[PDB]
Amino acid sequence: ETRELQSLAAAVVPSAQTLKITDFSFSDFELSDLETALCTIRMFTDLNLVQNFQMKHEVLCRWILSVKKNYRKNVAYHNWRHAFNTAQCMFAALKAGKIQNKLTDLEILALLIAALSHDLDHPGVSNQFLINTNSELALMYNDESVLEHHHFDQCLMILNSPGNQILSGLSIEEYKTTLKIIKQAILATDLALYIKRRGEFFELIRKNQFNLEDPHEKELFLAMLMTACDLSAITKPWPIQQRIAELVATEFFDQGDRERKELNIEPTDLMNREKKNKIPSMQVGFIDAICLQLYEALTHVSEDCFPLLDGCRKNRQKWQALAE
Ligand SMILES: CCCOCCn1c(=O)c(NCCN2CCOCC2)nc2ccc(-c3ccc(OC)nc3)nc21
Ligand SMILES: [Mg+2]
Ligand SMILES: [Mg+2]
Ligand SMILES: [Zn+2]
Repeated sequence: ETRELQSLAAAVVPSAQTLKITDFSFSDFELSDLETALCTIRMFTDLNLVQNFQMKHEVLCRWILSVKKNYRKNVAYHNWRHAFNTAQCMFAALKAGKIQNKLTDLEILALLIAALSHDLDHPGVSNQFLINTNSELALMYNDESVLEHHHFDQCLMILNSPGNQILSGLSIEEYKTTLKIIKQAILATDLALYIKRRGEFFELIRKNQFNLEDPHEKELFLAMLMTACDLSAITKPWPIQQRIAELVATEFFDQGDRERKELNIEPTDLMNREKKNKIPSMQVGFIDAICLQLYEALTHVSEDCFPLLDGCRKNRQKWQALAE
């Protein structure tokens, strides 16, 4: 819609202070879609990206709305609000968490774009579902990070779209580099890849060998940061985290519904509304096995990222209290 673009581009963008986007404890629940878009513009602006890379205001506005409209409204969790929340946690980590200081302008540009774009056109079903249902996507990408490849494809398609070319102001070297960072950052949101690569990260920190001047370590850090931001709802104040957890479960059970009907299987516990009683012990196991070490390691990298760790620990106890 042209009107929606014109509304957004003509709107005054409140300050980061007013929008509370620097807060790790930030919540989007009370915000309109328009307000989420204004927040996004402010993230680009206060990370000095609109200035640095000479972005036209209307081009940025169109791109944001194009990203937003390419998330599905019938997917409970992996929708625009999750993407938006991921981007906001990135902003918070960069600003209040002091990660900005450790990265180049290009890396920040690519990280912001990847956060917003990383679940584009998510269908509300997992990679394994797409593989099982012989979807053409799983065929294109050899059953490997299927959704994530698709998300990157969508990201590129929008970046290439007339009027949406927010990177048109980059030099060729910067453009190529930025696109590569974006691709690797979006792929990193496959939790399979996180598991595969996190040991190296944890051991670099343990041996005091962590050095962001190393290109390979930089890429590794960026992947870890993406996973951290992506999973950050789990670190939110209990009532916020609890509401988002309900959405996560809704999407998982919707998939299980599809699996019963389309595949005639009993879904795995994660996907099985009939076994919703497992949610709390499953949240505890997930926090222990996946989340805690990540937020610890990030705090090791920058002590100002502690609130994510604190939040995660507090929510673990709450879930454990329900489970035990
Ligand atoms: C909440 C439903 C039950 O979830 C159990 C936890 N939980 C899981 O038990 C799980 N299991 C499958 C992981 N594998 C597939 C990929 O390859 C490796 C293994 N995946 C999860 C993914 C996201 C969240 C999640 C995100 C945000 C949030 O914010 C509040 N809460 C949870 N919670 C998850
Ligand atoms: Mg994803
Ligand atoms: Mg150059
Ligand atoms: Zn995500």
